[PDB]
Amino acid sequence: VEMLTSDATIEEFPEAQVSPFFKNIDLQTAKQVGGAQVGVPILVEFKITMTSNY
Amino acid sequence: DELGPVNANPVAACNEPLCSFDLDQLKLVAVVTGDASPVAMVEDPAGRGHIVRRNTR
Amino acid sequence: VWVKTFSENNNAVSIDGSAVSHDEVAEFMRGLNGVVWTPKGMGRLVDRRRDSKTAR
Repeated sequence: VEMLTSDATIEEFPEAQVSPFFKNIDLQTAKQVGGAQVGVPILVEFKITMTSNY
Repeated sequence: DELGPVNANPVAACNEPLCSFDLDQLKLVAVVTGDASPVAMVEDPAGRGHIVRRNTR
Repeated sequence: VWVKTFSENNNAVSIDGSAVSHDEVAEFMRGLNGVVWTPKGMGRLVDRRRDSKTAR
């Protein structure tokens, strides 16, 4: 869904953390898609890339 | 929890292969003969080579 | 219930752990040492950690 920013290769420094098993790189993008008279989503489409642990 | 145990068990063996394919599909490539007894060489419909000899299947 | 991983090389140990708070990790870190580290060398084990290729 080329709503999305691209990429999947970088070098990461931690700001905050909650899962000791997950290193999320960043919320790569997010756009609230409203829809039209034919129907809704209204939600916030988004994209994330994350290197796990192991 | 199953990927983080990064585990692979590679393929290199026989699949037990030719006993899963029909005999008229197999093609004789070559034959070797010497002191180690005569051995035939045969080709799969999947294009693998095999080596088989008297008493084998 | 503790600390997680231990891995040595007969000169240094690179451990991996978990503690109760800013206190027991402070007790543990005090029980050892405290150092101003300077010129670090990058080695192929670091990237094997970035690769996930050495399980940690």
